[PDB]
Amino acid sequence: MQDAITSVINSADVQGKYLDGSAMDKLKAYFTTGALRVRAASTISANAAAIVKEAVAKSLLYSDVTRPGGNMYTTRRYAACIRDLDYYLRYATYAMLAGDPSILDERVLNGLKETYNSLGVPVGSTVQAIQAMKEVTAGLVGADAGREMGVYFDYICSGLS
Amino acid sequence: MQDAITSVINSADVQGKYLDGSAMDKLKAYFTTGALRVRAASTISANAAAIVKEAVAKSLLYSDVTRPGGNMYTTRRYAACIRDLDYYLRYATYAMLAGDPSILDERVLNGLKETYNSLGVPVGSTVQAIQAMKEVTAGLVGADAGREMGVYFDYICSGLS
Amino acid sequence: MQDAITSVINSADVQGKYLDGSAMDKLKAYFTTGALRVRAASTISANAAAIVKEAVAKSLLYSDVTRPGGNMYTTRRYAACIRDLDYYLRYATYAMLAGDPSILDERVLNGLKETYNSLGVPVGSTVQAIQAMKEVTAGLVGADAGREMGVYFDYICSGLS
Amino acid sequence: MQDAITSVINSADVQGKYLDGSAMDKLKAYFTTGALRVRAASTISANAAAIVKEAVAKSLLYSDVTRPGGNMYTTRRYAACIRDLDYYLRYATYAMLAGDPSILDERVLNGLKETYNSLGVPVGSTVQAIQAMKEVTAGLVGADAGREMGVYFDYICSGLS
Amino acid sequence: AVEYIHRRLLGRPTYGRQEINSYFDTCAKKGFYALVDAIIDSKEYEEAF
Amino acid sequence: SIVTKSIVNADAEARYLSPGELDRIKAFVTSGESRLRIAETLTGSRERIIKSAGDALFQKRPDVVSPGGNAYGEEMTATCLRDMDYYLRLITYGVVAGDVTPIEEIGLVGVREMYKSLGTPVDAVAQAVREMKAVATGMMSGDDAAEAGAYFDYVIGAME
Amino acid sequence: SIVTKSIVNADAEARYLSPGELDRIKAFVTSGESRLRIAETLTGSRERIIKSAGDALFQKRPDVVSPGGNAYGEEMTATCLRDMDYYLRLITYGVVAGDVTPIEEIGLVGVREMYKSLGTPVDAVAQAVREMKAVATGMMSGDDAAEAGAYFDYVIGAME
Amino acid sequence: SIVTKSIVNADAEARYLSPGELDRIKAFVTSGESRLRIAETLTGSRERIIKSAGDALFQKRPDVVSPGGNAYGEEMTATCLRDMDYYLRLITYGVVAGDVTPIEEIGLVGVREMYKSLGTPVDAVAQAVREMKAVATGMMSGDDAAEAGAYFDYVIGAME
Amino acid sequence: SIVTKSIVNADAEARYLSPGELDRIKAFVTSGESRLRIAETLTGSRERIIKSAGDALFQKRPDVVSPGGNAYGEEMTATCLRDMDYYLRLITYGVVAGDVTPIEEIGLVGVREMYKSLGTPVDAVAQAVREMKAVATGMMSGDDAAEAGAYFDYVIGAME
Amino acid sequence: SIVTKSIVNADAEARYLSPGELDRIKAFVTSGESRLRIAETLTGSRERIIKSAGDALFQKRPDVVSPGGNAYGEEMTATCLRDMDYYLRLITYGVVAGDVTPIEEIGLVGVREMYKSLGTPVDAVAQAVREMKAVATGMMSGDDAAEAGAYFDYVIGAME
Amino acid sequence: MRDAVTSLIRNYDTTGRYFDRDAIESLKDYFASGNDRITVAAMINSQSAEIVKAAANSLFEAVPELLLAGGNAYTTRRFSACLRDMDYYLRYGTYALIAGDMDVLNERVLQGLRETYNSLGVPIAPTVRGIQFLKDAIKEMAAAAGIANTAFIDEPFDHMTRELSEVDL
Ligand SMILES: *[C@H](C)[C@H]1/C(=C/c2[nH]c(/C=C3N=C(/C=C4\NC(=O)C(CC)=C4C)C(C)=C\3CCC(=O)O)c(CCC(=O)O)c2C)NC(=O)[C@@H]1C
Ligand SMILES: CCC1=C(C)/C(=C/C2=NC(=C\c3[nH]c(/C=C4\NC(=O)[C@H](C)[C@H]4CC)c(C)c3CCC(=O)O)/C(CCC(=O)O)=C2C)NC1=O
Ligand SMILES: CCC1=C(C)/C(=C/C2=NC(=C\c3[nH]c(/C=C4\NC(=O)[C@H](C)[C@H]4CC)c(C)c3CCC(=O)O)/C(CCC(=O)O)=C2C)NC1=O
Ligand SMILES: CCC1=C(C)/C(=C/C2=NC(=C\c3[nH]c(/C=C4\NC(=O)[C@H](C)[C@H]4CC)c(C)c3CCC(=O)O)/C(CCC(=O)O)=C2C)NC1=O
Ligand SMILES: CCC1=C(C)/C(=C/C2=NC(=C\c3[nH]c(/C=C4\NC(=O)[C@H](C)[C@H]4CC)c(C)c3CCC(=O)O)/C(CCC(=O)O)=C2C)NC1=O
Ligand SMILES: CCC1=C(C)/C(=C/C2=NC(=C\c3[nH]c(/C=C4\NC(=O)[C@H](C)[C@H]4CC)c(C)c3CCC(=O)O)/C(CCC(=O)O)=C2C)NC1=O
Ligand SMILES: CCC1=C(C)/C(=C/C2=NC(=C\c3[nH]c(/C=C4\NC(=O)[C@H](C)[C@H]4CC)c(C)c3CCC(=O)O)/C(CCC(=O)O)=C2C)NC1=O
Ligand SMILES: CCC1=C(C)/C(=C/C2=NC(=C\c3[nH]c(/C=C4\NC(=O)[C@H](C)[C@H]4CC)c(C)c3CCC(=O)O)/C(CCC(=O)O)=C2C)NC1=O
Repeated sequence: MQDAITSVINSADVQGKYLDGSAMDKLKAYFTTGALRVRAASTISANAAAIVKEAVAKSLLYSDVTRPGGNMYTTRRYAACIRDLDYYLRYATYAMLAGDPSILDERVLNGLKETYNSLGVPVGSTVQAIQAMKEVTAGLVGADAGREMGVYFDYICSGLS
Repeated sequence: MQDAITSVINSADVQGKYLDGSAMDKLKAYFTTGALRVRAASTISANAAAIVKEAVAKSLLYSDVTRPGGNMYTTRRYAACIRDLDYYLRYATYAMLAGDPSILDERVLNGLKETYNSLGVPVGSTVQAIQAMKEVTAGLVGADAGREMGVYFDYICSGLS
Repeated sequence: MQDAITSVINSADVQGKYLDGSAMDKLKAYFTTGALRVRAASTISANAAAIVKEAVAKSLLYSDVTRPGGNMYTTRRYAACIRDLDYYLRYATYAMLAGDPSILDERVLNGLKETYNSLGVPVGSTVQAIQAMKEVTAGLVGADAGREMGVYFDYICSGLS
Repeated sequence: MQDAITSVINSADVQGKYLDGSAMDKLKAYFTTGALRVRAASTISANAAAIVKEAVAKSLLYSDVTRPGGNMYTTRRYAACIRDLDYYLRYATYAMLAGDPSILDERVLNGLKETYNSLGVPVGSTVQAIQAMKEVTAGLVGADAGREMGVYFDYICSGLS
Repeated sequence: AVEYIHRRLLGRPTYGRQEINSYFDTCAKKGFYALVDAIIDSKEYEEAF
Repeated sequence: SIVTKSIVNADAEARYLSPGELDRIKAFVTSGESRLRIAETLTGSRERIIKSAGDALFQKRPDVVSPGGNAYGEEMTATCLRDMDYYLRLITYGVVAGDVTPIEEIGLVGVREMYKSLGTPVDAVAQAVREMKAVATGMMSGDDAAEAGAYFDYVIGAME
Repeated sequence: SIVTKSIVNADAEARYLSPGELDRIKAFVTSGESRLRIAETLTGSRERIIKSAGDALFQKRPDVVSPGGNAYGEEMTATCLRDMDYYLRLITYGVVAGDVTPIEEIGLVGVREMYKSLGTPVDAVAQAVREMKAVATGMMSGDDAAEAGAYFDYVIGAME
Repeated sequence: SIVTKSIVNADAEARYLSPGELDRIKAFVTSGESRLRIAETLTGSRERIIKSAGDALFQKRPDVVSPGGNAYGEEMTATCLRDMDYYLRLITYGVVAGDVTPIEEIGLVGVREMYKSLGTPVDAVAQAVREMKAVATGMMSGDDAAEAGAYFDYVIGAME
Repeated sequence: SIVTKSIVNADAEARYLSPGELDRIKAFVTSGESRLRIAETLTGSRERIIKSAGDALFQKRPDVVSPGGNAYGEEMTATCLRDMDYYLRLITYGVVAGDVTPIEEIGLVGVREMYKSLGTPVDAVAQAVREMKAVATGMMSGDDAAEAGAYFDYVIGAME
Repeated sequence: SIVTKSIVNADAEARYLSPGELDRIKAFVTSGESRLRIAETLTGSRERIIKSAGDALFQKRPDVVSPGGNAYGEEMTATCLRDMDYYLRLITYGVVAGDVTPIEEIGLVGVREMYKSLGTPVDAVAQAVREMKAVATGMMSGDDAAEAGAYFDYVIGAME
Repeated sequence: MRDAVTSLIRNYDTTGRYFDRDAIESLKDYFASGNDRITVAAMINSQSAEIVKAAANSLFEAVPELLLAGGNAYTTRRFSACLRDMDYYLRYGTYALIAGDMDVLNERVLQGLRETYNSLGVPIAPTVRGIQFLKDAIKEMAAAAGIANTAFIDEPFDHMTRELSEVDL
């Protein structure tokens, strides 16, 4: 768990060097993008349940997975699916605020593949659900904030696949 | 891979005991049902392609899965679907002949859920296809041979779900 | 895979330093023990099958594991058990010759616990078999060569447990 | 593949006798040559590239072969030529170490003639290059081992011609 | 090593346990050279390549 | 068994059971009654088979019971008769199953490696199964002796 | 010898001989006199070694000389001593070679298969070479006994 | 090393160490004292070896230090002497280990690819190791110079 | 040429030539006059190209003309210009062939091995063909310079 | 079911089934015939139950079918009747099992979270099950209507 | 856990269909034989601590090494642990006799039993022979008490020793 600042400090410390001009430029880049990160995080905190339910309405609804036999069939499985998608959106917001995806592979992508493979959860359908969540939130917060959200959404989909 | 005879022998051997009267009664039950198993296997070997195409004509045809976007859309996917259904009917015939479903979880249900979840194959639609295959072959071979086919068809659908 | 010489060189190289007096003393210790290692390796190569069959005659014979229900029951399982014990004695001879147990956790203890846990192999019974093999070969080659064999036998038993 | 030792053992084996004193005489002859054989082999192994470059600079360089119109014109054919010369020198060193030209008849001169006829390689230029290499290695490693290399280079030339 | 050499020389992973108990037995009584020799011998190699 | 072998042989070929294999399974299903009669004949008289076969074996091959052999002493001769009892039990399993995959798949795969690790001459074990075959086919009718001697024949053939 | 083995090693690795194995060939060259002395003393007393080792083997394992055993009779015991003669001969060849490879080429490839054919118990042959080893190392001086016992040890290791 | 190579070569062959390989390991174990003496000789006088070898190299091959060459300038000549120091250190490792698997397995596998990516003539590096060999074998006794020159010989041979 | 390469492609794929590569051969047939003009202008001014490129190479990289370097002396510099002559000749052959394959067959297979033998730094040869490329494209018109620079670019790519 | 609940409740307590629980299982086993009759009554007339209950629901709660509601349109009303069919199927399962663990363990745990994520008023779903209960208990005898209305009562109670 | 009823319910639920003719016939087949299972269960609840002891003594008469020196039922601590294990087997065999399905045995007995036994040194073989000494005792005792059919008594112990069983065939 480290943001862009802590990773820059960790690189300069593992070097043992002081903060040179490249580290200063990286921190200036983060300190310019931080206000946009803050406003996108507020806008995403506004519409958590709406983004999640629009992602299910785009991908998972009216398909076979909500029908009998699907892994999203029962009300318990539906509630756990909404819980999993809320987790993905919340941690993508955290990784957007930090500017570093270390929290994603520390706390989402750690044992997620083995959990989903033990439960029988389809990984492709949940990857499509995360992609639709990314599409909806990029329609919500704009072009560049949607892109800096979608880089961590693509990180979650890549670590899941 | 073991039939009713080999499983009875394996139980009596793991006991270390000789074949007592209960094992003799189990083997007498199998040796009474074996002729019906043979005739049903011949009747199913007669009409493999007809049972498969009637199962697709009952369930999967004219639905969304053969339309664009479905997982049964292309000719490659259609041919692979017919191949998968022929596999299910062939191994259900084998498990009917053996009288034991050990071949099904040894050689069909082993990595089938993870394969179908990695490919994006709908499990509910293929479970409905196997159920229609069961309904067609139970209409073909009669009541009790259809039941002893449907127990292994239900085994395949339960291990797939 | 590295002997005492290669591990000393690797330590002095990861330091980036030349070979100082402590490394010279370690290599002098290995170059004094090497002739005893050679003679013990020849004596163990003499009596491979005898040491293995005396280890089975001490521990595994006439117990429950060679009876029905045991994991050493069938002739296939007996042959695979003799094969596994020959592997343990051969790699303990290699680790005795190198003077470093890196080959043991590189090439024996790598996936051995998970293999034995997937097969259903008892780990305590095979640890007792390796201990009896150690006792027999320490009776064979003497006190100190038996001790420098038993340190790698204890390494195999510790990594297995 | 036979040494002086293996040829002595082989000859005593075809007629069926044990080791006689004349065999021991040949064996001690081989050993008292073999010490200087080792030192000459180390000297040839140290300077093989300079030996080959002096051999081609002596005989093949300013002729029609290294010129256009010869079989040594292109860089493909030049690289094949240097590789052929390196292989002649290496196998001559092996025959010098073993004390028997059976390796040259076994691995070098097996099918080298017919491929040299079929590719159109000049035999005379190769023989001149090998003889130039012979007195290059004779001036390098000394007189008696120069004669040792001389009969094995002559064996290669006689098998070639 | 049996599994990775099988994936390299036969182009596919192994199927089950018999197949691995048979190749690692060739590795047992004879060694790695006979492992390569038994993989290159196999009828799937002849039929595939 | 027969059904396992037919199912597997059709299973690799990606086809159903051919009708010839199906009447093979049908004929084995009908002959199962005679197979069970041979199995009761072999099961009920196992004491006399093991006793007389051990007697004729140690008469035929006396060096394995002499000091220096494997089966020398009380417990070693008891273990020898136990190994013969194991092989007669596998003979009964192969008689019932209609094929030698119980016998081979239990007690014939690594038999050479096991009896080499124990220090046992395998030819004397083949003589033990030969005497067991003599006593067992001396105990039945003609076709029953032929059908049991097929599996006894397979065991002695798989020894050497 | 050691030179053929170093040559096939440098051939498979497609390089020249390393100065380590050049020094190995040179040390083998200088130790030729010691190995000549060992093979000389072994070729001297081969009959006494064979007689004491054969009587020690027959005293240890009487199953081979018993009736029904392998080496029963005058000619069979003489052929047993002939096989011990062949193995001591290969021991001397490997002692003078500096390597175990002529023992491998002449008498170690198919000894289990051919003794499986003749009916010879191979562990009895391992005991015979064990007694030959004990007697020959009892004859030699301790350093030369260690050298000859290395090759004897290799033979009994490849036996059992 | 020698022990690693013998263990691996017996390890692929599914056999134990042959007795000839065992006396090879024993002879290397006894010669380790002279190996450590050669290593102290090479270690203690590394300054004069690197200095005199760099001097004789730049005398012999002046174009690499002339403007246009690789080792032109202060820091480039310092890196050149550092690369020579690396190779003398690997020479010391190969002297102790008794084989060239430290030298090859550390600094000789992709040496052509590395020095082609740096823009370095590899023949001038071979001349650098040649001058290092001249200064080092000018520093020792006869057999010590031969044993160190074997590994120096391997490095110059593995260059070209 | 392009026709041999299309033929070996249709041969390995075991089919006739596709109409796409028939149209490729037809377009190559029509562009024969442009490639004849390019090879004509290159065969015209080969001496001026070689002289300016060799002096530019010696001005850029003086290590080869320095004492101790490769191309030191009158005959060595003349052989350097002869090798540049061979490479410009192969450039003209590949320009008129429409393909890089005669340049591959004649002068690109073992240039690293043979220049590893002669001691020539191969990156210096890449710089020489770079200067020949810059001078020849300075002579040509820009479209024809792009065509000839494709083959020159391929040669310096296969060099380094 | 009843047997699952009794087994689990004795299972946590580390005891066997108490005799009162055993006559509970016995009484449920005897009343299974009437349970199967109620199940056939509910199964055979599902069309009229779903149709009349949907009609009375949309009569009672017209805003969910008006534009602006959830079940507005053809496919949305079809999905609404499908959800009612799901709940009648779970009612039949709970009637057979003798307890509400099928109904709760399939379609009542996360029903609020699911219908909040879909945008559905849950009170209108409770009215749908109320109209289903009215049509179903209008279809049976008295004690049969009470026994089915217990499970209908549980579903409407678990809604709110 | 699953009885036979919840087994049929989960079987019909995953496809989303109602009960047909055959589902009602199989439910009638469980409900008709329900009383038989319940008097067998009550007759086992009569003599549970007697049946466990009798099956234990018959097992120790079968394999005599376990009471002796190197055996695993050696001391009184090990003897009492083995008899408590046989009490567990009879308890969950009664639970599967009442439920009529093997899911209680799979979820609470057989899942990971082999791991504990292989680790602790507890043998798996006389465990199985003791389970079916319990089965034979229960079978003859309930066949003595007027009950005609014994297939449901045959069911759970045969399942439990098909699962702890080593597949060597
Ligand atoms: C007795 C006939 C056999 C035997 C038994 C034996 N078992 C143990 C120890 C344990 N047994 C268990 C078993 C279970 N735990 C469960 O939850 C279930 C399912 C309900 C079973 C079957 C466990 C957990 C233990 C560990 C002790 C504990 O409970 O904490 C021993 C003791 C082993 C020791 O030496 O310590 C014995 C002797 N052994 C035999 O020989 C008989 C075949
Ligand atoms: C281990 C024993 C062994 C040898 C010796 C051997 C030789 C050998 N030399 C070959 C070619 C060659 N050898 C030469 C030789 C020469 N150049 C000349 O003109 C001179 C006459 C001579 C230089 C001294 C040439 C020019 C070719 C390549 C001709 C061609 O195919 O284009 C080839 C064809 C493949 C190749 O291109 O390399 C083989 C197999 N193979 C072996 O296994
Ligand atoms: C070189 C490192 C290495 C090891 C050690 C190894 C072990 C190994 N042992 C195995 C089996 C086995 N191992 C045993 C051994 C034992 N069971 C017992 O009861 C005894 C306590 C113990 C012997 C002392 C048995 C009986 C089997 C066969 C299991 C079976 O066939 O079901 C298997 C299963 C596949 C096969 O037999 O061929 C592997 C992979 N594999 C390796 O690559
Ligand atoms: C069902 C397949 C199967 C077989 C065959 C089997 C054999 C088997 N035979 C053994 C011993 C033995 N078997 C024999 C048998 C013989 N020696 C002779 O001389 C006679 C020729 C021959 C019998 C007629 C002897 C003497 C031993 C004891 C070996 C010893 O104590 O070293 C042992 C070791 C002790 C034990 O646990 O019983 C096994 C596992 N196990 C099996 O699971
Ligand atoms: C232990 C095995 C090993 C070797 C050999 C090694 C070589 C090595 N040599 C380098 C540079 C160099 N090495 C040389 C050396 C030479 N140029 C000449 O003209 C002389 C012929 C020759 C030395 C006598 C030069 C000039 C550079 C600098 C290259 C540049 O700056 O572009 C560098 C890049 C900078 C660095 O990180 O040091 C490496 C990694 N590294 C290793 O780990
Ligand atoms: C068409 C394919 C082809 C190539 C590439 C080729 C190269 C080639 N280059 C040679 C020499 C040479 N080439 C060079 C060239 C160079 N060294 C330098 O300093 C310069 C940087 C570089 C020039 C770019 C030198 C100096 C020699 C003489 C080497 C010597 O005599 O030791 C020779 C030896 C003389 C002869 O037989 O003509 C050949 C064959 N021959 C061919 O047929
Ligand atoms: C067996 C347990 C179970 C239940 C209950 C269940 C409900 C369920 N209801 C859905 C939709 C729905 N269900 C309703 C139902 C209603 N809206 C109304 O206004 C009425 C009050 C009410 C029915 C009378 C509607 C309108 C939708 C569509 C929601 C939408 O399209 O956004 C969907 C999403 C599409 C689908 O895959 O069917 C599920 C999964 N699934 C289950 O597995
Ligand atoms: C180390 C201390 C220690 C002891 C002694 C011990 C005894 C012990 N005695 C037993 C049985 C028995 N013990 C006896 C007899 C006797 N018992 C006596 O202490 C009297 C000396 C004698 C009667 C005069 C009998 C007859 C049985 C069989 C009981 C049965 O049928 O269950 C059993 C049940 C297993 C068996 O059949 O052996 C144990 C564990 N356990 C222990 O850990």
